[PDB]
Parts: sequence; structure tokens; C-alpha cells
Amino acid sequence: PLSETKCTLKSFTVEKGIYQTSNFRVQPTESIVRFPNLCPFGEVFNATRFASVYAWNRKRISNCVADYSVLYNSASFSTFKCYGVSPTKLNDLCF
Amino acid sequence: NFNFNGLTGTGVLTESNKKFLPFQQFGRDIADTTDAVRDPQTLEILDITPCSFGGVSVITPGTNTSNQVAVLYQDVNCTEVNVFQTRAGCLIGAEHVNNSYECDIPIGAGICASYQTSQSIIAYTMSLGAENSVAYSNNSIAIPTNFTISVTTEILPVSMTKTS
Amino acid sequence: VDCTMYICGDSTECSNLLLQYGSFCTQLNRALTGIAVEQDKNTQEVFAQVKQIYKTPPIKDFGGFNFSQILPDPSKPSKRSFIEDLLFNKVTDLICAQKFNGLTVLPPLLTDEMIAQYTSALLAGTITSGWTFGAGAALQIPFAMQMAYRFNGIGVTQNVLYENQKLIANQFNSAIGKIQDSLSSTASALGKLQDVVNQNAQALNTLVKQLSSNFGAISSVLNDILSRLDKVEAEVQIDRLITGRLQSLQTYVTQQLIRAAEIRASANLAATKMSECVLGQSKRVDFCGKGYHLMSFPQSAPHGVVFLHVTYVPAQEKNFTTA
Amino acid sequence: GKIQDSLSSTASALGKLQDVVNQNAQALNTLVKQLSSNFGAISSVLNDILSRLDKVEAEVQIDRLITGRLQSLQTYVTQQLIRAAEIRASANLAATKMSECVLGQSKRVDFCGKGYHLMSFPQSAPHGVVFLHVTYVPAQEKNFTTAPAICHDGKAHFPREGVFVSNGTHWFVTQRNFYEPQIITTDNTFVSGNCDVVIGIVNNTVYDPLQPELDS
Ligand SMILES: *[C@@H]1O[C@H](CO)[C@@H](O[C@@H]2O[C@H](CO)[C@@H](O)[C@H](O)[C@H]2NC(C)=O)[C@H](O)[C@H]1NC(C)=O
Ligand SMILES: *[C@@H]1O[C@H](CO)[C@@H](O[C@@H]2O[C@H](CO)[C@@H](O)[C@H](O)[C@H]2NC(C)=O)[C@H](O)[C@H]1NC(C)=O
Ligand SMILES: *[C@@H]1O[C@H](CO)[C@@H](O[C@@H]2O[C@H](CO)[C@@H](O)[C@H](O)[C@H]2NC(C)=O)[C@H](O)[C@H]1NC(C)=O
Ligand SMILES: *[C@@H]1O[C@H](CO)[C@@H](O)[C@H](O)[C@H]1NC(C)=O
Ligand SMILES: *[C@@H]1O[C@H](CO)[C@@H](O)[C@H](O)[C@H]1NC(C)=O
Ligand SMILES: *[C@@H]1O[C@H](CO)[C@@H](O)[C@H](O)[C@H]1NC(C)=O
Ligand SMILES: *[C@@H]1O[C@H](CO)[C@@H](O)[C@H](O)[C@H]1NC(C)=O
Ligand SMILES: *[C@@H]1O[C@H](CO)[C@@H](O)[C@H](O)[C@H]1NC(C)=O
Ligand SMILES: *[C@@H]1O[C@H](CO)[C@@H](O)[C@H](O)[C@H]1NC(C)=O
Repeated sequence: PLSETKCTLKSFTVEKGIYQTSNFRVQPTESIVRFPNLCPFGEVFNATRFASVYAWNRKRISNCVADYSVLYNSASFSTFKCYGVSPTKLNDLCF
Repeated sequence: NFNFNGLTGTGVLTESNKKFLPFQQFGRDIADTTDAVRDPQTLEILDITPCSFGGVSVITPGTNTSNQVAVLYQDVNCTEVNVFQTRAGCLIGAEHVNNSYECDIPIGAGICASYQTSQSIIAYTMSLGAENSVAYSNNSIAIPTNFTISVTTEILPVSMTKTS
Repeated sequence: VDCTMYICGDSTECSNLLLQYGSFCTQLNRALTGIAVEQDKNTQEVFAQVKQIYKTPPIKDFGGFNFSQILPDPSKPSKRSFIEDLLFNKVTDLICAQKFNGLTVLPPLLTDEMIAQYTSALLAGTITSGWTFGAGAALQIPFAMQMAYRFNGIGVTQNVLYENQKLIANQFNSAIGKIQDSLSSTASALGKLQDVVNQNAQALNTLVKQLSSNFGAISSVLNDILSRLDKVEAEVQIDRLITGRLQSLQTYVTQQLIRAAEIRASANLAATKMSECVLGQSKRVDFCGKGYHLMSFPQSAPHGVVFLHVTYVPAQEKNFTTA
Repeated sequence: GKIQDSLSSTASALGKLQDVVNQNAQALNTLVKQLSSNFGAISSVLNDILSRLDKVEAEVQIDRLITGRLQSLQTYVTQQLIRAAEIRASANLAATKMSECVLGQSKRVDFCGKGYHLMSFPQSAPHGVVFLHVTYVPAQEKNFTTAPAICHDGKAHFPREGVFVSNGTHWFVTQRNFYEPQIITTDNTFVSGNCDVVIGIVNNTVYDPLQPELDS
């Protein structure tokens, strides 16, 4: 913690008096996830009958868990894009 | 580093006496920053708080005198770090002194450090001034019999380097 | 303020970008430290002009003037004159909220208890030693024989006081009393102090609330703004946060610099009064407050100072033909 | 002679000046270093962005250079303005001291430095001024019994200037800031009131210049 002062002072002779050098941020020991199914992607993505665009089908989905892995492991999909979504953090995301 | 029902945050979770309304979720503060939370699996009111933070401060006599330094951790409690606890934070490497001398290297809240006694950086409550008590009585006057003429340099800026 | 943290919370991703703005982060600390340093220089210049700490004698006989109001209270744990407590109650969470994001409140070098020892000394020497303690070693002089001079200062021959002493005693004391209620019954007298404290806590709130603004970025949470966004596109987003926030500091910093420069001017005004008015007797008309000035009594107040100016105001007139 | 010894080894007494010169070159330095910063653009060299890319892209990048540098000026400039006023107030104080202290004699207390002020001698210094304040400081004190007044015949006698003192027997009136005792005569003292009112008046005899002059 002394040598940092010489870098902040920018002088091999640090004259008398107190110098602010660095900051310490206590890092956290471990994570607490304190929550108080499966999501039908085999029923949506392997579904047998999609309607057209004039009467498109909409399925509100909640209260289940995301299988976001095999989405990327599918790799038979032509155009697959995401805006504001990260693949690594997709599992981490809690919609 | 906590996540409560999708709420994420990093703090010091403690017991707390503040009492929610039942339907509520987050307590908050004037800054809208998350303050208190309710543990979902068993309802209890947990505070939150910053980590130790503060700035590091290296108290040193001139490198001409010593290479020894006393580190002041500002505004922390001495755990997360010869140690001494101050008003201004956690000080390390300066031996406390019950004696009180002139403030020399100002630290905070009256704590002032100086190098002298072998030697070690010390830390002590600064004495403001030396003490005197005027000897006073309603008939008592003290008239100077002799004087000095002192020349005291006083120095002021006038102009600064002009630029364009 | 911690520039790297306040801008980039807990993210190296953002933290690396900040390096591309160079010395902004450092020069802000260099700026605020310049303020923070001279603040304890202000308080240094004002309060401690006196070489030694004088203390009042054990027994108070001033000729009828009652200073128990203004002198340190021996029965308080922190010894502060009865009046000063009225002040510390008027002036006044923000305790850790600011301290979340790297907004720190450093302790003033001089504790309030120390400030009350200076303003005891200055007030102890003023009473016993007259004005001479500012010019050198304090000289005990009978207080009633002090006020004979301070009349000669304003042109009233001293034979007025030696004859009117008892009267002047009561007028003084009864004047001190009303100073209590003047403070006690109205909270707007301290507005000057109260405004300073508010404006500081004001901008801090504003500075904090700037963390929650989008600044054109998709969100104000740096995690969602940087981690959710592609390590390619999220760069441009975090700029709008950084550029926004980093600017928002310079706004705050510049305000403090300007505002401190006002206080720096007000501090000298105090240090001028403290030297001329308290330590000496002022010949400057209405510099010490309306009327011919006799003496002044400093009193500390939070991040401020309060003077009690004892002044001489004539009253009853009689038309006279003159030549 | 003490002054010249102080300066001979004192780097600090000029700290006020040395700081001002520093802080400018400081912000001047920092102003320069800001020419080396990316500011988000792909490089901090102006041309090296150009010759790398076709200009319709450079028009975008050079923003983040200009937006950066232009800001860094307004930071530096707004600094100087603030810092200028700081010198500005100091310059006003110097004019006040130059005017009052040197060209006058300042009745103001501790404006010209501790002690009663006699005169000041200005001395130039780089980007500044240095006053040598010659001040009159009393030294040796002697505890004296005093009285605010002296009865004579029942009239009260007060000093014109100074105070009645005694070393314990003979009452002397003396000037205040120096001990110069003198026997008490009407030329020292004026008559006001009588012996009842004054608090602390003592019993004494104020010698008369005139009475002996008669006796022949
Ligand atoms: C100075 O004034 C204070 C109050 O302003 C006096 O203290 C009071 O003393 C009387 C005794 O007759 C008590 O009944 C009161 O309760 C006291 N009040 C307080 C607030 O302490 C004090 O006696 C006065 N002293 C002089 C020398 O004038
Ligand atoms: C106080 O000062 C007076 C003034 O000098 C002293 O009176 C003189 O004392 C000396 C003693 O050496 C005698 O020789 C003179 O004749 C005295 N003159 C007068 C006019 O009295 C006095 O003695 C001093 N007293 C004390 C206690 O210091
Ligand atoms: C000064 O002298 C006067 C007399 O000229 C003193 O006044 C009287 O003092 C005696 C005691 O010695 C009392 O018994 C009398 O009652 C006093 N006068 C009256 C009318 O009451 C005085 O005490 C002496 N001392 C001073 C005042 O300094
Ligand atoms: C400072 O150190 C130098 C050697 O680097 C020495 O010559 C000089 O005497 C020292 N001065 C003080 C005040 O310590
Ligand atoms: C430090 O922690 C101890 C207990 O852990 C507590 O008694 C003390 O008050 C704390 N001090 C500060 C300044 O937090
Ligand atoms: C000061 O004295 C107390 C006892 O009153 C003692 O506990 C403490 O250790 C002393 N401080 C130092 C630095 O020795
Ligand atoms: C002096 O005379 C004027 C005449 O108008 C009057 O106003 C004033 O009150 C008089 N002074 C006193 C003390 O009565
Ligand atoms: C005056 O009396 C006080 C009484 O304590 C003493 O301390 C002081 O030294 C005396 N003055 C001189 C010049 O000795
Ligand atoms: C001065 O104070 C003393 C108390 O020590 C007292 O006896 C004396 O009467 C007082 N004299 C005056 C004039 O106040």
C-alpha cells in the first residue's frame, strides 16, 4: 500500500503528509438465490400446426423453467437472432 | 451477493425491525435504492448495506525521514482488513498515543499523526493549541513594559500564467 | 467521489471503457480534493487565530454582565455554550445511500467539540484579556475597564460607562436573553447555514438520481446495459451511460467548485470579522452590524459560525441650537 | 536578517505561489494528455483514423475525437475561469493590502499580520507579491493593581488616555500599550460625576501642576 503512493505522487520522494492512493471494495463471500416445472418448448417448437400471419397464435408462458441450451444446440435454424439478449446470460436471465 | 425472487443485489443482509405491509415486496430509501427486503421462504425483514468501501490513505513522514508508512482505511470497521480503530476509519501501522500534541499530519476528526517516538508513526488526539488560563481579577491589569518589532512575511498570488 | 465506481459499478467491462477517456476519472478526484482540503483550511483560518487555548477563570465577576449564556456549559458532556445547543438543534437516509455508489462524506478535520474549544478560547480571551490577545500574549484587564476603551473607540468618553455601568449591565443581559428566543422561536434565522447544507445534500440526490437515467441507453442498470447486450453492441450502449454519467459528474464537480468558491469568499468574511471584529474593535461602519461596534462574541454553528455583535445605538434626541 | 535565513532554506513559505504555478501546468499537462486518449474512437491520432478508413466512416469517428477533445477543452476552460476568479479575489486582496497596508497604516487588526501594524514593504515574486509586514508586538508584562477611577475631593478623575495603575502604593496613570508611569495631575485626568457612582474608584490625591506654581 506504500508503493502505490509513489505512483499517485509521481515522485520518488513523497513529501510529508497524507495521500489518498487506492480504494478497496470488500468482495462478497457467496451468492444467495432465495426463490419463495418445464416450459413447453417441445410443445411450441416441435408443434405440428402453425397458423398464418393474419391469425397468428400467441401463447403466454410463465411459471416454468427455460431450456435455453438446446435452442443453440439445435443448429438447424436458418435465421436466429436476439436483440438485447445474451446467450451466456440467457440461462441467468429470469423473465 | 444476493438474489431474492429475481431481485439481485450485493450487500450485508441483517435482521431489521422495520415492518412491511403484507402485500409489499421491497423496502426502499430516499435514493430509490433498495434498502430492506422480505425473505420469501420465511417472511422476515432484512436490511441491506454497502461493503466497507472508503478510500485508502497512506500517512507518511517524508520519504526523506522514513520509508515506513501508516495506512488509514477510511470509514470502515476493523474486520475486513498493529491496528487501531479511529473516528475516521481503520488505521494500521501507527501506535496510538494517549498523549496529545500539536496537529502535524491531519487525518480526520481530530486524529493527527506525527513521526517521532525505535521510532514509529503515532496517532493521537490533536491538542488544539497549548492551554492557558488568564489570571484575572477585577482590579488586575497587565501592561507590557517592553516590545519587539517582528517582520512577518505574507505572500499572495497576483496573476497567473496567461494562455491562449 | 469514487469516479471509477460511480460511473462503472462492479463491471470491468465498463471499467475498461472508462480508461479510454483518460484522466477524467483522476482529475475529478484532483478537483474535489482541492475543495476538501481547503474546507479544513477555511475552518482553520476562521476559528484558530489564537496561539493558546485560554479558559475563563473559575469565578465570574464581570461587573454585572452575565456570560453564562455564551460561555461553555461545564455540565454538558460536549462543552458548548447554552446558545450553541439552540443552533445545533435547528440545523440538521443520506447517511449510507450516497455512500452506496462511492459518494463519501469525509469527516471534517476538526470535531465540533474542538470548534467549541476555539470559540471558547477566543471568547475567553475577549472577556478577560481585551483585544490584546490577538496582538501577542494576552493581558488580563478588568472587564469593566475594557469597556471603557471600547467606548473611546466609538467616541463616547469612558465617563459614560463608569457612571452607567449598572444600567449597561442590564441592557446587555436582557439583550442576550432575547437572542435565545430570536433563535429559539424562529427557524429561518439559520437559513444561510441551512441553505448550504441543503444545496450540498441537494446535488448529491440529483447526482444519485442520474444513475437511474437511461441517457439514451437501453437501461440504467449497467449489468443489463452491458452483460445482456452483445460484447460488440453493448459497448456503444455503455458509452451513452458513461458519457452521460461521466458528464453528470463534471456538472456536479463544477457546481461544487463554484459553490465552494462562494464559501471560500464567505470564509474570508468570517476570518476578517473574527480578526477585526472579535479580536479587535472595528471602526468600519456596519461591517460588524448596525450601530457603533463594541465587541463581538463568536459562536460555532454546524459548518458555519455565528457572531453576537454587541453594538452601541443612541436613542433619545434633543433639538439644540448650535454654533 | 531572519527573513533571508528563512527563505534560504524554506521551500514551503512560497507554497501559495508554487501551488498556483503547479495547478496551471497540471491542468495544462492533463489538457495535453487528453490528445492521446481514444475517447471511444478507434485511435487518438487524427490522420491514422483517416488513412485506415474511407472518410464517410471517419466522419463518424472524428466525432468521438472532437466530442472528446472539445469537451476536454470546456473542462479545462471552465477550470481556468473558476481558478482565474480565485486569483481574482486574491489579486483584489493584494490591491487592498498594497493600498491600505503599504500606502497607509492599517487600523484593521490582523489584516497586516499579528501585532499592531507599522508598515509593510512589498516585494515582487513570480506571479505574485510578497509583503514584509513590520508589526509592533509587546513583550514583557507586569501584574498591576488598577482602578477605573480616582476620587480626589469627591470629584472623580478619569484618565484622558491610558489607565490608572499602581505597583501597590503610588497610583500612576500610564499609556496602555507600553508601561510608562507618570504622576497623576489634572493634565492627565478629567473630572466627571462624583465618587458615588463609579464601581471600583479608590481614595487618592491627584497632584496639581498649578498649586505649587502659585505659592510664590
Ligand atoms: C446568569 O443568568 C443565568 C440564567 O440566564 C442565571 O442562572 C439562573 O440562576 C437562578 C438563580 O437565582 C436560577 O433560579 C435559574 O434557574 C438559573 N437559570 C439557568 C438557565 O441556569 C445565572 O444565575 C446568572 N448569573 C449571573 C452572574 O448573572
Ligand atoms: C512603585 O513605584 C514607585 C515609583 O518609583 C516607587 O516609589 C519610589 O520607590 C523608590 C524605591 O527605590 C524610592 O527611592 C522613591 O523615593 C519612591 N518614590 C515615590 C514617589 O514614592 C515605589 O516604591 C514602588 N513600590 C513597589 C511596591 O514597587
Ligand atoms: C474613601 O474615603 C471615604 C470618606 O471620604 C470613605 O467613605 C466612608 O468610609 C467609612 C469607613 O472608613 C464609612 O464608615 C463611611 O460610611 C463612608 N462614607 C459614608 C458617607 O458612608 C470610603 O470608604 C473610603 N474608601 C473608598 C471609598 O475608596
Ligand atoms: C533530504 O534528503 C537529501 C538526500 O536525498 C538530503 O541531502 C537532505 O539533507 C534531506 N533533507 C531533509 C530536510 O531531510
Ligand atoms: C465495529 O463492529 C463492532 C462489532 O463487530 C461494533 O461493536 C462496533 O460498534 C463497530 N464499529 C463501527 C464503527 O462500525
Ligand atoms: C491509554 O490509557 C488507557 C487506560 O486509561 C489504556 O487502556 C490504553 O491502552 C492507553 N493507550 C495507549 C495507546 O497506550
Ligand atoms: C426637533 O424639531 C423637529 C421639527 O419638525 C421635530 O420633528 C423633532 O421631533 C424635534 N425633536 C424632538 C426631540 O422633539
Ligand atoms: C501575574 O500573576 C500570575 C498569577 O498566576 C502569574 O502566573 C504571572 O507570572 C504574574 N506575572 C508575571 C509577569 O510574573
Ligand atoms: C473585586 O472583586 C473582589 C473579589 O475578589 C471583591 O472583594 C471586590 O469588592 C471587587 N471590587 C470591585 C470594584 O468590583
